[PDB]
Amino acid sequence: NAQLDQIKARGELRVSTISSPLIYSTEKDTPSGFDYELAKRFADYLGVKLVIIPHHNIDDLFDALDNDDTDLLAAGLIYNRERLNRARTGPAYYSVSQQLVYRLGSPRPKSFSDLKGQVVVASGSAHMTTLKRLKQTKYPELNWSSSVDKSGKELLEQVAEGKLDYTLGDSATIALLQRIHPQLAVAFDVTDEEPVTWYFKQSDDDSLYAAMLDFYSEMVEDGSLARLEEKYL
Ligand SMILES: [Cl-]
Repeated sequence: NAQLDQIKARGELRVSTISSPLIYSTEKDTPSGFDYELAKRFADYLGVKLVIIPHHNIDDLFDALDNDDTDLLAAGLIYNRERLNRARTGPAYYSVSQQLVYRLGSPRPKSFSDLKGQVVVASGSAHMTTLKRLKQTKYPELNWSSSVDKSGKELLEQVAEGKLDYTLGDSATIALLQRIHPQLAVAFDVTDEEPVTWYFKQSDDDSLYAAMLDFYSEMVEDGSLARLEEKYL
């Protein structure tokens, strides 16, 4: 049978995520996050239980999606053309800018020419693509690396604790973490707004994908998706 039939027979919609106040947070009894809330409503729409699996590594998320270990990715993921070989994006929900973060009390960098330490980002993130682009063009001196086991949220926490000098994160996540870690500061903006979307496996089977688009249509219809977006942004 088709993808949706299998989901219905499992009685569960398997969604892979990353822990963050914007995506999926369990810092108290009731979980929260935009991706979590939208995924719950989607599971309800399909008539199945939601099964969330938070990961740390984006490359792993895409491998799971390709291996049918999960049904969709809902993890604050920025559009990345390299992911289209095996995956397809759902509709765009909101946009975020990429910002370079440093810790208050330490020197404020003025540009990528002025960094003292390394900038570390999450492996497979769109943040990584941006750094590669800049190093091959305007900043040959740029010292950067990728973290295989830390998320953008965990990387921001490291900057806050003084264990990492800088990270390149998204504007929405930075804003939320700042209310818990006021020592996090923006040195400068790096990119203009980029859209966030869910990802699904590319297949000739649209039993799930078409349902996702039907669900999205219903959500937009009375301005309900806008309200939800604005609540977390
Ligand atoms: Cl990303």
